[PDB]
Formats: sequence, C-alpha cells, structure tokens
Amino acid sequence: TMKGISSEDVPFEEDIIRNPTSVNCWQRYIDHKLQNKSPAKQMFLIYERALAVFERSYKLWYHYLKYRESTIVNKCPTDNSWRALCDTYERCLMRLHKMPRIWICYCEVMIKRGLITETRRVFDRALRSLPVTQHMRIWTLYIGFLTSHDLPETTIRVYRRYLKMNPKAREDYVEYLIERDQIDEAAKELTTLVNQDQNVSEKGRTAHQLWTQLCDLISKNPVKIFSLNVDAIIRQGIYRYTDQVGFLWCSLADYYIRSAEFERARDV
Amino acid sequence: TISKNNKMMAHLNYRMKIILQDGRTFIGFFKAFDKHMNILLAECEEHRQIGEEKRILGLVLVRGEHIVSMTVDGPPPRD
Amino acid sequence: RREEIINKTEDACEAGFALMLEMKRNSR
Amino acid sequence: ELFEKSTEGEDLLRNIDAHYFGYLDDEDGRLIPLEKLIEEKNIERINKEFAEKQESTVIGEDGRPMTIRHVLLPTQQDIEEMLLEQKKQELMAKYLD
Amino acid sequence: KRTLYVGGFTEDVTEKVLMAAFIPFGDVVAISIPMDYESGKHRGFGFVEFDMAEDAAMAIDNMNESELFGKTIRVNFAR
Amino acid sequence: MSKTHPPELKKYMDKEMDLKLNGNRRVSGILRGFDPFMNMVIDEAVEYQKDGGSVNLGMTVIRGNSVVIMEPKERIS
Amino acid sequence: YVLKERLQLLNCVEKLAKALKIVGDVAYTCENAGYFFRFSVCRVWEEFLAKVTSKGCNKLAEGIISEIFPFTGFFKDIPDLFSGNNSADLKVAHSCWRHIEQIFEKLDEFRAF
Amino acid sequence: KLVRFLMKLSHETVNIELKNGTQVSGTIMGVDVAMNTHLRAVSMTVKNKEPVKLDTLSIRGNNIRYIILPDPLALDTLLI
Amino acid sequence: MTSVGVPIKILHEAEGHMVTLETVTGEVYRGKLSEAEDNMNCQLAETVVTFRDGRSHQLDNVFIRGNKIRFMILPDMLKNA
Repeated sequence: TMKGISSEDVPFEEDIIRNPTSVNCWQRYIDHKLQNKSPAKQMFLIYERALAVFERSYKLWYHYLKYRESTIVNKCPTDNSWRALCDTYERCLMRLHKMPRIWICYCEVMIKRGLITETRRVFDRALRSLPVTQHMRIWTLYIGFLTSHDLPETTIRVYRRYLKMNPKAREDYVEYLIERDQIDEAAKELTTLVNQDQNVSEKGRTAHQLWTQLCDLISKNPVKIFSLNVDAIIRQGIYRYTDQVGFLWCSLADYYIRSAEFERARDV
Repeated sequence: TISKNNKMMAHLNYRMKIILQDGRTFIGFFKAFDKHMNILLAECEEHRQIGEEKRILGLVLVRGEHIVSMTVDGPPPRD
Repeated sequence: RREEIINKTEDACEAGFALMLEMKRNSR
Repeated sequence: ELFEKSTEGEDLLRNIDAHYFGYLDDEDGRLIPLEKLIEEKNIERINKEFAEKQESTVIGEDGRPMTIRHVLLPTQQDIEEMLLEQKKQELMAKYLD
Repeated sequence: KRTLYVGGFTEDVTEKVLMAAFIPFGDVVAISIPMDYESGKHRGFGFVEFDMAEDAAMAIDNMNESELFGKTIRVNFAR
Repeated sequence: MSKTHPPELKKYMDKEMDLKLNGNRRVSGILRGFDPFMNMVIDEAVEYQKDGGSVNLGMTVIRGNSVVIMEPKERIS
Repeated sequence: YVLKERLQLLNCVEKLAKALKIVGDVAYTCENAGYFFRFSVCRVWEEFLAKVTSKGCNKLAEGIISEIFPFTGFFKDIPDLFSGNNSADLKVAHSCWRHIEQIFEKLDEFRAF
Repeated sequence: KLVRFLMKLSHETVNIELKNGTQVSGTIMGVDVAMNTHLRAVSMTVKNKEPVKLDTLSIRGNNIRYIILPDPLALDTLLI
Repeated sequence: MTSVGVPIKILHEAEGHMVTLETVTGEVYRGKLSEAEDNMNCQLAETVVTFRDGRSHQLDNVFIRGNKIRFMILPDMLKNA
C-alpha cells in the first residue's frame, strides 16, 4: 500500500511539516534515515519530496542523483533502472541546466549505459545550455567518448566543431585521423596546419616539420589519397627547399613507384 | 595500519582496540591518519582497573608513541 | 641521406612490384 | 634555429558560430546506422565482462521527441495527515493504558 | 576553506542575487561585497561564506567561469 | 616550509607565579627568561619542602625540557 | 524582427505562467520557457486530456470541460471561450492548445539568437 | 645496514616483548623500512594476565623492547 | 603551491575549545586550548585537574612541551572537518 509511517522517524517528518523553511530540516531527516541503514526505495521518496520543495537546491539534487547511481551500480547497465536514472537527470536539468557538474554526471552516466546514438545528443545539449567558458569541461569528455570507439564519421564532424573553439587540438585531430586510417582527411588538416605561419605548433613542430609530415604521408600512401595533387605539392618542395632537392626528386619518384606508375616514375 | 597511508585507508570503517602504557584498554572508531602516526578516535569507551570501571567518553585524538598494542576486529559500523 | 634515399627507394620497389604482380594477375 | 629558440625567450569567442552549436551537422542521418552497429557490440562487451563478475511525451531540446517520467508521490499534505492518524493511536493507547 | 571569492559580475548583481545564486550549493552564513566608497558601487567582486566546506567546493566546481547576467564570473577561495 | 614562532611569552613574563615539581614539592617565584631552547629563569623564589622548612632560591635556572608546570597569581587580561 | 518577436513571445510565457500560478523566472529566456513548457504546461495539458478521455466521454457532467480546462486565464481576452458542450468544447480546447504550442515552437526556433 | 633487515623481514614467526613486561607471538606480513610492525595470527601473554589469542595485531616497532627471531632466518644476508 | 600540514589544519580547528589530557603522574586535566606549534608544544588557558581519589584543583595556565608528554584529547568538533 501507498501509506506507512514508522515509530522512530515521525519526529523528523513532523518537524518538516511545522518547519518547511530549510533543506536542513530534510537533511536531518535524510541523514537520520541513512543511519538507520534504511531501504533505497524509501530514500528516493524522501529525496523527491525534498526536491519538490527545494527544486533549485544543487546539493540535494547532486546527492540524490549520486544516491541513485550508487544503489543501481550492482545492476547490469542494460537494465531499465539505469534508464530511470537518466530520466531523473532530465528532471534535474530542468532546474540546474546551468550547472556543469550535472551535465558532466549525466554524460558519464550515458557512457556507463554504453549507448552512443543519443549520448552524443546529450552532449550537444550541454554545449547549447552551458556558457561557452564552461565548454572545455564538456569537450574533453565528448571527444574522449568518441575517440574511445570506432566511430570515424561522427568524430570527424564533432572535431571540426571542437576545433572552432580550441584550434590548438588540431594536432591531436590529425593523430586521430591517421589512427583511424582517414589518411585523406588527415592530409587535409595537415595542410590547414601548414597554412598557419606560427613558427611552431603546440606539439613542438615547425611548419617545415609539419610540411615534411605531409610529404611523408602523401608520398607513402598513393592509393589512399585523392583530394591532393600529390605531384604538385612535392614540386612545390623542389621549389623553395633548395637544400633537399635531391631528396625530393627521389621522394616524388617513390610516390609513383608505390603507385606502380613506372612510366611516370621514369619521367620523374 | 601503522603509518602507511594506503593501509590506513583500508582499516577505516572498522572497530579498533587500543592498549596504553597504564594498562587501560580502549575501543573506538577512527577516520583520520597523520603519517607521523597521529589518529583521531571517535565513539570511544575506556575500562579502568583499580575492581572494574567503565566510562563514556568524548571524541579523541591519539599519538602513536603512547600506543603499546593495536588490533582491528569489528562488524559493519555505526555513523 | 645517401643511405636513406637509396634504401628507401629499394623497399619502394618491393612494395611497388608486389602490388604490380597482384594487378597483373587480377587482369587475367 | 634561432626562431626555434625564440619561443624559449618569449580569442576563441570570435569564431563561435552556428556550426559550433551544431545547427549545421545532422541533416544527413547516415551516422545512426554506424552508431547502431557499435552500440550493440558494446552491449555484448559489457555483458561478457559482467558475466565473469506519470509519463509525458514532448518535443525535446534538440527537436527529437523525448519522454518525462514525472514522479508520483504523496505530497506533504497527505503524509501530514497520515502521521497524524498514526500518532493519535499511540497517544490514546498511552492515556488509557 | 569555507569562504569564497566571487569576481567579475555585473553592476546588476546585488547581494541578494549572489545570495540567490549561491544558495543552491549550500547554506550561506554571510556575504560580504566590498563597496568602493568613491563611486558608491561595488568593485565587481564579493565574498560568500558557506557553513560547510563541502558546499563551498561544489560552488567553485560549477559557478567558476559561469555567466551571471552575461558576464563570466570567477569563483575561487579567498586568500 | 615555515614552522612557528615561540609563544607570546610577553603576556605572561615578569608576573609572580607558583611552580609545581614532581614529588609534590611547591615553589613560588617570579619569572623572567626566554630562549630558543625554551628554558626558564626564575628569581626571588622560595621553596616549600616536603621534608623540611623553606629556603629562598637566589636567581634560579630551570632546564626547559625537564619541568614546565606553572600557576600564576595575577589574572591575565 | 526575430529579436522583437522573441520579446513579445516571452511576455506571453509570463502571462501563461501567471495563469498557471507558476512562480519563477520562466519568461527570462527561451531556454527557461522551453523547460517550463515541457515540464509544466504539457503536464497540465496531458492531465486535462486524461480526465476527458478516461471519464469525460461517459461518466462526468456535461460542460465540465469548461471547468477543467487549465489555460482559461491565458485566453482571458476572449469572451465565451467554451459553449458548454463537451463534444464541441474539446475541439476548441485543442484549438487553444495549438495556440500555446505554436508560441513555444517559435521560441525553440529563436533559441539560436 | 639494519634498515635492509626490517624491510625484508616478512612471513617469519617472531616473539615480541613490550615495555609493560608483555610478550607477544605473531607472524609478520609487511613491506616497509620504517620498522612499522603488522602481525597476523597472534598469541598474547601479558604480565599478570591469562594468555589470549588474537587474529591480528599492529605494533609501533619503536615501542618494542626486543624481538626474538626464528631459527631458519638467515640473518647474515639481511644484515649486510 | 603548498600541500603540507594536514594535522596542523586539524590542530588549528581544535583551538578555542575544551581539551582533556593526562600526564605521566596519572592525573587528568581539563582545559581550554588556544596555542599550537609544529613541535606539538601546547598551552592551555583556564584549567581544572582531577585526581584518581577525590581531590580537584583549578589552574589558570598550563604549558605543554610536545616532546616529553602523554597525549591530549581533542574536541569533537574536528569530526566535521
């Protein structure tokens, strides 16, 4: 049945009824109910009742949402109890949507559920909802989630959003794309790096070293690259780089030899 | 238990017994550790030898230098 | 670079001619 | 090499746009079937690792339909009278006995 | 560890607004906004004291670099 | 790191105080001494013995590590 | 125009919240108004349709829709909104809902601004 | 050096003497140089008290008066 | 940055309240505490001592040297930290 009162926590319940003025009257109740070592289903009720009065209190929400995650932790993440936790974060965010920790905890819970398709969507909401100055807390989770999985097409689109606010991460984007065999996209981003005239990147590479990594990448992968006139860029290195002309003529031939275009290899 | 930080954390949330230089034996909960072996003892009870006597005590901090013997044996605690 | 450029165009032949043989068979 | 040594001796807001907030990235929809395939292997992967161990439906924030599971609970008024009846029983029992 | 420094807010942020903002994190015991006597307005910073140190830590981890009335406020422990 | 300073001995120095010793002996003396070793200097002091009468102690030194028990007659303000 | 209309729509959200006796800064932003719509306006609306469908079809008084309809205070500038016929009043009630729902649809598009 | 013996010393059985004329026998399982002594499967014999058994005991090594060491412990390699 | 002195922070929190301590002579002292040092030296202002038979005396000041003493009992308020 839906009704039932103890003999032992009635003073805390009656105290709240006469003193509806502070969270402390509920905290004394909630703190008491835990010392009893009481059932989790009763704790959810007292928290949701307290959060009906004090719906903007971050403390009770953060404690309640973490208490749900605590007692459900022994259940498999496929279980519907983890789905019910996410629906509780939605109700929390309907007040505390400007608090980053709730968004971060919501996103971590979606990762623990292992779903992908709308975990990305929860992240997209967090970016729209939080101040831009808070977004670095989100992006390091958002990218970390995506780069933990074999999700090349999604991660590409999310990264070129991310690099509009943190362009210094483009070096790490290149390293991701190479590991995911996105060689043509990796070479596109390297050219974007080489088109920046800063003397060195945050990974300690100068423009000549970044351009050498492009010539490396572009000559040794003839079959995998399509957007770049590989011959044109390497001849743009025989131009200007007068101290390595003999190397770059062989590097251009090496590209054609790996393409098995031996006729044009002899032309070079 | 003694001094080592990682061992200190494992022994928390258990009932621990202390014996001192004057023959009294103490049993108390603890949740603190100083690497020079100073610990905070809570909900303690002491026994005295004259006959026998027991007293109810307030919360205590203990210095390891005085501790003669320490042992850990307890059920799930009270908060 | 004298040792770099020769030996790295030697494997380039190896990778290249291994692929050439695959192409010459698939044409059949 | 002196320029390589020059850093040793030694602005995002203007680029935030509609693309950053993800208004211009999701019309395609071919991402979901790839995500689905990884999503199910995750479910199997967690199962194997674990094996050894009211409602409202509304248009959500991102235009996609969600559901809210509003909690149904006795509010303070119903529990106020519930504890009232309980305490009267022990009081009258103590007064007679 | 219980007193926080809040800085960078707009002239529309009164003591009641800071009280309103920081109450979500815990019980606030006092707020002190040093006002500039020459202008009669605050210097764009004010202090908030919490009853519990854990509530102050939750305030930093959320309110730091938040927008309050369109300006990014900085929240840190008052040195 | 930083460590700490000696106590605010200035608030208690030059007052007249009684000192207690092991074996239930009593001493009454004026105190004026401080050092980084935290010793004590007592002057114009009188001893109350457990096995005799009383004698006056002329310019008395007490090693700081050994004994430190004080009872003062003037209330601190 | 978008900035001007957004402000006039949020005044309606304030007016709607006043009719619902909901206290809070729900008209401050489109984002606040969207959560207000989903959690509160939609809940009360679905709680109205439940009373009509589960009981009002055959075991409640005639014209009770004129009593249980929640947004009567929002359309206070329309006289004689409900005629007193449950089979008819449910249609204009749905027409009243589409007016409220259209306000928040416009806001959700204006959030980008 | 003596510091090598205390850190290496583990698993063997020893008898321990405490300042209050108390004797203890316990097996050691610990790895540190600071002489912190942790015992398991312990028997206790206090002066003017009956013997009692203890499942585990922990002792500040500096407080111990002297430790009695078992026969197969080749102390010579530990002392070097 | 600095991160050291964790017992010192606890010791500072114990200041201003009432402490209990016992001495090698066997009697128990009760006193209000407001002085602390890294070398564990401590001073109590206003103090009451009680002996193991029935005699008690009041003391206005007691100074404690941190290296030739038995340990002191700190107030309960520290548990909140």
